[PDB]
Amino acid sequence: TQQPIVTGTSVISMKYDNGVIIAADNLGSYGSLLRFNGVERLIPVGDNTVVGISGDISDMQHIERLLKDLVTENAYDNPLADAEEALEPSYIFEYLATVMYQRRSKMNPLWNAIIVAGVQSNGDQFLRYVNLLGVTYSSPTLATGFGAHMANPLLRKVVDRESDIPKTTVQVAEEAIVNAMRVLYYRDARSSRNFSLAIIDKNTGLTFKKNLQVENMKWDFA
Amino acid sequence: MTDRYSFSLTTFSPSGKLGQIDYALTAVKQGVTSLGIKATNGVVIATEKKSSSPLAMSETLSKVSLLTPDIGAVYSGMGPDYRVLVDKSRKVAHTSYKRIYGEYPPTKLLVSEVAKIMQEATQSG
Amino acid sequence: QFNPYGDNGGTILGIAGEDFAVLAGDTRNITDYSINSRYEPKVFDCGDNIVMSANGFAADGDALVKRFKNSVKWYHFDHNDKKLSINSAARNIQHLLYGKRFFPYYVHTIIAGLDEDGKGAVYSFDPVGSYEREQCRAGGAAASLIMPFLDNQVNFKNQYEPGTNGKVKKPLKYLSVEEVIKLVRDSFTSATERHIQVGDGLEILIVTKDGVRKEFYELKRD
Amino acid sequence: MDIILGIRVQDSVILASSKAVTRGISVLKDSDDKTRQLSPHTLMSFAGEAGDTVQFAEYIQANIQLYSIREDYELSPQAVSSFVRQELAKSIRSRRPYQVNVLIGGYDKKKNKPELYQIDYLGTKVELPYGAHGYSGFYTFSLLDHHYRPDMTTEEGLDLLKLCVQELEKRMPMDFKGVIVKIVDKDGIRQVDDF
Amino acid sequence: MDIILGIRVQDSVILASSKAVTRGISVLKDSDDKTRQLSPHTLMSFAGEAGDTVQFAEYIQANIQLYSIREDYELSPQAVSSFVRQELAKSIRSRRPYQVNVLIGGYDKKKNKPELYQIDYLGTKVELPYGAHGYSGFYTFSLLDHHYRPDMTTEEGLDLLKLCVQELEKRMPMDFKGVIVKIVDKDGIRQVDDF
Amino acid sequence: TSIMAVTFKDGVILGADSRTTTGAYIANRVTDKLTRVHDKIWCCRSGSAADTQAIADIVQYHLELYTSQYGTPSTETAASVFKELCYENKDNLTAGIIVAGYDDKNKGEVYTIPLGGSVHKLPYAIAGSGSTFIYGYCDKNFRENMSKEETVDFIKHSLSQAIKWDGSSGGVIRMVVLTAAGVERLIFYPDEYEQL
Amino acid sequence: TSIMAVTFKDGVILGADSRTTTGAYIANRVTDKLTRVHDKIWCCRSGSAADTQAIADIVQYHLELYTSQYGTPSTETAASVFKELCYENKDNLTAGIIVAGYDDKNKGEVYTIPLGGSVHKLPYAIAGSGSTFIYGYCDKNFRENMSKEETVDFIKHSLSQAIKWDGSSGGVIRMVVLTAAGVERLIFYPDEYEQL
Amino acid sequence: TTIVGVKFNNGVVIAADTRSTQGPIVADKNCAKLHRISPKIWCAGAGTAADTEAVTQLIGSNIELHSLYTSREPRVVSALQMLKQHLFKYQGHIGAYLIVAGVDPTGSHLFSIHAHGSTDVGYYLSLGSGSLAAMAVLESHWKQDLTKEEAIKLASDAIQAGIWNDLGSGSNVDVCVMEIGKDAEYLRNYLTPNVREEKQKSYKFPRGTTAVLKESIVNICDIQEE
Amino acid sequence: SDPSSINGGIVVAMTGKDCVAIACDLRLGSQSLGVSNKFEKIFHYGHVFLGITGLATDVTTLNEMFRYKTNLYKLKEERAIEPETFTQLVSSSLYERRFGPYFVGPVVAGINSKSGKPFIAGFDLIGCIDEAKDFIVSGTASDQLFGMCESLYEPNLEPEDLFETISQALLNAADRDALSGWGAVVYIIKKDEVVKRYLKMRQD
Amino acid sequence: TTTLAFRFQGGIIVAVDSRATAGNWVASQTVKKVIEINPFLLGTMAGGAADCQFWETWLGSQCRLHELREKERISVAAASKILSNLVYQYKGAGLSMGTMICGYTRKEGPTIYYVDSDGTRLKGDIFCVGSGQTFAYGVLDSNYKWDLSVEDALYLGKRSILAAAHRDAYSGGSVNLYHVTEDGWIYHGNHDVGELFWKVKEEEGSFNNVIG
Ligand SMILES: [Mg+2]
Ligand SMILES: [Mg+2]
Ligand SMILES: [Mg+2]
Ligand SMILES: [Mg+2]
Ligand SMILES: [Mg+2]
Repeated sequence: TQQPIVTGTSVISMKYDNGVIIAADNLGSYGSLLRFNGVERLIPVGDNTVVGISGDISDMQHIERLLKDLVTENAYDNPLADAEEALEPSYIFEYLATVMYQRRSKMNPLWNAIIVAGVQSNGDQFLRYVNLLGVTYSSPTLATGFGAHMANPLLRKVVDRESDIPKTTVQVAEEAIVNAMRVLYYRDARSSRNFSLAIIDKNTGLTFKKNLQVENMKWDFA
Repeated sequence: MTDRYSFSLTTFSPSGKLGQIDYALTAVKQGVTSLGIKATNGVVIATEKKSSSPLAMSETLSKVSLLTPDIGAVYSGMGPDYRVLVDKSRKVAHTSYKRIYGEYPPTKLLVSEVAKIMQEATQSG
Repeated sequence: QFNPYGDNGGTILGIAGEDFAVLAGDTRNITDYSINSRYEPKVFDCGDNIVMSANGFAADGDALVKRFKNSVKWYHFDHNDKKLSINSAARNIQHLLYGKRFFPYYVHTIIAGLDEDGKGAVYSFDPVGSYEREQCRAGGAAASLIMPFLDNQVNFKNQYEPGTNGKVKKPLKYLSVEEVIKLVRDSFTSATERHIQVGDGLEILIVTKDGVRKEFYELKRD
Repeated sequence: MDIILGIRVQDSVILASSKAVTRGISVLKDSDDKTRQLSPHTLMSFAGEAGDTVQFAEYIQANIQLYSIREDYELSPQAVSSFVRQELAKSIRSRRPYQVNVLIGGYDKKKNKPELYQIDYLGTKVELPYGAHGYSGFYTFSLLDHHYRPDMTTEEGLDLLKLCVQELEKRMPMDFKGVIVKIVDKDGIRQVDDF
Repeated sequence: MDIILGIRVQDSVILASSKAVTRGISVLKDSDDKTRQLSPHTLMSFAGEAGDTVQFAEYIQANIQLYSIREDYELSPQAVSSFVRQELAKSIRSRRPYQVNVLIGGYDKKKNKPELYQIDYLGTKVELPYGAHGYSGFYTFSLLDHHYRPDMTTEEGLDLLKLCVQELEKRMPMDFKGVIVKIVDKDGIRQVDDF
Repeated sequence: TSIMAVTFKDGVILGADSRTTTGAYIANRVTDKLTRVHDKIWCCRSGSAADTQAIADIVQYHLELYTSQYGTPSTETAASVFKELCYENKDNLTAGIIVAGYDDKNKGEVYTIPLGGSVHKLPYAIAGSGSTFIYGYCDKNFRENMSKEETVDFIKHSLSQAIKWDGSSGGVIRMVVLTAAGVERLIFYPDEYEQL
Repeated sequence: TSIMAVTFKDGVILGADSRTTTGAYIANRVTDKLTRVHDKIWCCRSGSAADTQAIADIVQYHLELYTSQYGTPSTETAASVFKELCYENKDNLTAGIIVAGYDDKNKGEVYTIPLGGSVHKLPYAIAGSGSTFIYGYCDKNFRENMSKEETVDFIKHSLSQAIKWDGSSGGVIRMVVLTAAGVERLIFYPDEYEQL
Repeated sequence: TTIVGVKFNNGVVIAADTRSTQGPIVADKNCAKLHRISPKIWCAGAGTAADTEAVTQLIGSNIELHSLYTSREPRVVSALQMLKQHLFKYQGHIGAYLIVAGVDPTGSHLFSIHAHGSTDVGYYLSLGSGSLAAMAVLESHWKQDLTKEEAIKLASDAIQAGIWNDLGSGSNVDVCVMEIGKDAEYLRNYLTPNVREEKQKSYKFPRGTTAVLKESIVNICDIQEE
Repeated sequence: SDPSSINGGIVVAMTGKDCVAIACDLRLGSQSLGVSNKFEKIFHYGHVFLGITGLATDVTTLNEMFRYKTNLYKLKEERAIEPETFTQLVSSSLYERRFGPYFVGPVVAGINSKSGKPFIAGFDLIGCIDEAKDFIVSGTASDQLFGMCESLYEPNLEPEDLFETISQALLNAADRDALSGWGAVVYIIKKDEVVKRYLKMRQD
Repeated sequence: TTTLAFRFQGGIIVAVDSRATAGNWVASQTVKKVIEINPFLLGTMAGGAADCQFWETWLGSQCRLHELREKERISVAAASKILSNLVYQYKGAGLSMGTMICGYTRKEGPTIYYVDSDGTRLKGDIFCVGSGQTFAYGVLDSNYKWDLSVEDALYLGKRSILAAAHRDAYSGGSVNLYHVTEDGWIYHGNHDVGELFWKVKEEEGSFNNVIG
């Protein structure tokens, strides 16, 4: 049992016709002190997976090292490490989900909420959540912390059920994600203007966007 | 200070008369005429706006007053006494009825409450 | 202080017919006043014509189902591919649950299938492994809303034959699979109206001698 | 205090109340009478917190005696029980509530009927053929449910009461030092001096 | 459990132990024998937490019986009491201590003397002419202090014991359902079947 | 909350952020924390929003009744009324108020009333959760008898840093200028002050 | 405690106050909070004195054994060893450590390890109870590639303000300069920095 | 509960969902959360339902008497001042969280008020368990100079976000539009997107199914003549 | 310890075509101990019916209080109180004890004598009115009653059909609650006749 | 819950109710509170359902191993002590158990041991355990004789559970009866309390307080 010290806020994500999008801001809070302003909370694994992490940053850095070690280990005595026997999003998630549940079962959790976003070998979209309790679930849109309360309602207006996914383009999905990040900046006291966004597409691969900013803000009416 | 008049100012005379009530009725007699007529589908109340001066704006002096949305009142006698009774009648319609039953009082019961206030000014100290 | 438990809501229902059994559950997953997923499967085909659901804390639920599925696999390895009978599965699940008697799986487990005479069977478990064969059992959030209705409409409790005035009970005539499914759907429709954690979708698994079949129905999403 | 029982038979009400008074470690008395006569045909037994029991009982007694003198009339058992209930219902929301449970056994001279009322410290009143307070009912009600008849004589009521006390003496951990038994009927109130 | 008494007279040790076993609300048994024979001339009575009492007593019994067989010799009462004390002194600093208080009544065949040892759950041992555990001493010791003589016969010891039990039955709130009485002397251990 | 008041050559200026939080949720991102109790006597509020609004309303009432009887009150008098309420009800209040005003006789004055209900007359004052992060900056950069433009820059830069580090502070920077010329309201948006 | 480390053109400088308190009593007014773990790798300690001393001694041991086998360790390696101890024993430690070092390949580097045991590489870092009061000042005044004299002035002015407002900080300002030229110790007394 | 308030061109609109709950159980599926303080001053309440109703009716009552005394139509700032001073006095023990909106001779107004007595001003506000879902919609689509039709659309969309995403909210959308120089129009069940589907079975019993011990006529009439 | 579940019991009310029904169990207990099987929880003042669940001393007190108040109402108004008016009186009376409340769950049922319209209403312990068109439930088996009513109820049932529906709702709900049962009563209410029926049920 | 067991001339009668509750909520009316340890031994369920089920099935396994090893039926004394020694090992950990281990052997005759989760092991003639135990004791104590017939003893056990089911809110559903002989136990059916109550009321004349 511990308490989180340096923390990261919401991670938000959704599925679209050809893949998945995931986003998270670049802040590491120390209570109400906005201490660290250049923290990357989206961690890519290969060219098919991005793991987004909120909560305790020290535990995030530990998980980041586990994933780095996972890639090294998979390459050992594996001639098809960059082909048929490369790490899948589903492999990476199941490993993390195992670790999270084991750690909570020893009463020593990794104090995080994690979203694994990626595209499988057969082109299928992968999007699944796991947290400090080992609780897992999937949905066309997924979000952690404040994002769950404010981003999901907006993202669900675009993709409300499974049949909406093929009707949703990457432009519409990214637009919805970017708008949600603006809304979170308005209303979450532990958020920042600077964020990262990652698109994993079955055709164009992994696009990782750094140093994005919330723009087109309204205040005037004050 | 303190109100040291804790005794009745209206009392029975040897003949059984309550002087102050009789004299109050005399003040009413001097007052401007007001009337009321009940029809099958309504009631009308009316009075004269006896303007004290032509420079006075008699529209600002309301002799006919709304007590509830379905109850109105008019008077004859002392105007200021009427005005404060209207304030008390409006309030008692809420405190002793609307805040209890969630509806405005029936005419006879509001009348009863106003009557009780007037009775008490005839016996209280 | 770290709380190793959580409540993911959900409501499940098992009914044993004459030569069939159904295990149904809603597809909504929640924490507090938020929806995690509108479709997160809760009832699982575990092989050997056995269906299972462990409702309550979803992390413990997933862990138990996973360990039971594994137990079926190893039963085949160790005992010459012998079919695991529903009574044997039930006793096995008791030991899985009681193994964590002093740090329990926070779930209410129900399994369904056919016994060795081909008759419909439902077993019900408490969190620490006490179990019983039952004809009718609802579990989870809206169990208290559903069970009285089932007592009345399946077992004909408090119903007497007209004209006799309480002297002759309404006879307990056997229900078809179509009749049971009607009662399941009406149970969940009513539970959806009056319980905030019940909704989104209803998934029913039907077990006969021919195997396991699935049926899905929409529920109100508010 | 501890055990108080009541049973309404054909023509009378019988109240049985334990004799022990225990102050923690020692039994200070073994002949305590946990009852007060409210009027010639109305008896009230009581149990609860020390001091408050007798204080409440004597307060009720004084009030009913005052009514009797003012009106030159004995209130019905129903009327007395309603007065008592209101006093306890008033008490439960007071600064310091009376922690007192009572049984009221009375013979209504107008209706020519015995009546037994059970009232707890919250002001929860019920009219019963037989009643108790505390754990007394847990041991005795299964016997009363079996044997009780509305047309029982006073002697049969006393015999059923003896069976109840015997079961209490067998299975109860505490020694309540027996019971004082009193009968309320058309002729008034009397004590059974051998039980 | 509840009351255990002991008295050492001229030529014997007498142990008196209550018969009641109470599990909270109900008295489950009224004939329980709260004693174990450790050797032909050594008896141990016991009281404390449920389960641990019998578990401890039978454990001690097994150990003394083992010693008796190995050496073909009966340990002196003093030696047995020292063994028991050490076990309880060891127990009090354990993960979960034995919550058991004992009296050991034995006749030393070498010295031709009766001996009574009182040991509580902490491992506090004292040799006494008479002893008790719990609240039993509070009611009985003033009587024993007055009447006790070291040259009393067994019959006089039993009479003084009856007076002690009578005082317990009068002033104790709990019904302990009487006592089983056993005598330890040169001929061994026997039970007084009418008390 | 980040609030401050600064005296300068021509009078006094009050400054504040506009963020009101319930835990980590921003309940209002455009709050007005600069409150008028008299024509040229204003205050900055911190602590319980309910308490500080209640106090300010009572003060405004007191100074309105004072004015009807005795004419325009001094800034010291206003601070005294604030103090009386804060000190006497210290057990039931969580309020940190800065009082700022302009007289013609006394010119610009600033009084700070912290939690306990004590009064401290200062050349400038800072308060609220965000103020902790700018004690160093404000002490190094404050000068007496600054110009209007300098004081606006000092407050804008100071609250900019307070907003940057304090999660409980943010939104727009509001300012109210109190001089002989009258009362001027100023507002500065994030795109302006974040690039400072 | 007020501690900081700042990278500059020629390397890195560590700074610290010298006050150690037990409640309101100053147990030591001349404490040395700048600790050597290797020739040109030093650290600033904050939190439990027992914990941070224990950690530093273990790190010094680890880097001494590293050097005997593999040659001079990098500043990143030293920070990693600190982190490993802080992260794995987070339940039983109260330690906030800033690690600063000079390589010839990497030049001046600063790593901060807050309570949780996370690592953050920064151009400069501030920590300790007194650091809260100089977030605004340091953010406004820090520039990259400053000269030695400028960096000394930046640290001297920063810790001066931290000492001024924080009761838990005080005494002398100590500094350790890490460059290619070697290791230089500096000390600045109250009569010097209080008049800044 | 989800409640919102939105300012527009010539007035203000407020809306609310219609679900009231006891823990996880839905007590009433078509609750009325829009209350009238005066003809053209309306408010919506979240928190303790009895408190929101009681504090509305008390201030509404006193507002009516004040209107009669002063011969003037009630003002929103009067309702606001009376509400906050009442709530502050009870130190949050009256669990009323309200959005107050209305028109009066001064213009159109929109305020929020919390249980401890603090108040706010805004062009758009949301309260209740679904306030974060509602505010997400408001922050995404609100603009200056909204028309009446645009404001009604935005308000109901914000309530819908609460209905679908917040478990504490559900059923229907109620709306009230207060425009300057017009009667306030209360639109009860403005949207109805949650009608229950027809059941698979009728559960009407055969007559005589229930066992009965005794029957008797209950005298509800007064004591009779003769 | 929880005052609303010391004594146990349930009340349910339903509307039908030109009729209303209100029903209750007969149990009074002291937690696990059953004390009385004749504790009726439905009362009437003229043609207005009031069911009350919860702490039994408050049930009795409130009945006496509303008898008191409706008697004075009648003397002054010269007419019997209506269900709509009485509902407001119950709410007013409960809220006056806001910070020391009666631990009860009242239910009002009746037909307006002038309009003929069927009326039901429910309250929490502090006076908040639930005016449902279909049904109102209250007591220690309210969850069970919600489940029964939601599936069994349909609008515009005839008086004798409504009796079966409400009876089966009560009975089966009570049989899933330890603290409810021990007998039951059902009132069928029409504009100028009311029938009272005691039901046969299991006595455990 | 209400469970009882008593010794008599013809062996042992075991009678239990069928109700399980979670707070006020009646979870089940069809619970099996008699555990069939083997064809000769019975145990009763009270306290923790799982603890009783699990460890008394386990006891059956230990009894089976004993008779395989020793080629002889295990005594009730030995069987009960295996259980009591086991739960004593767990003392403090939070097991909840109150059970009667019932059997009839050659050397012992009909024997009942009350075994309990704090380590208690008591031999006795009549035991009654559960929330409704006091009600059942009343009927038992006033009607019990050693020389009861098997028919009358079975009824007494049935009637005593009914008494508890009526008064105790947490007892009811149905009554399960068993008769333990030297050649094994014999099941004597499931009896719905609802139907049983009215039947007993009419035939016996009892429960005059209740209208039927
Ligand atoms: Mg919803
Ligand atoms: Mg330490
Ligand atoms: Mg200092
Ligand atoms: Mg029941
Ligand atoms: Mg029962």
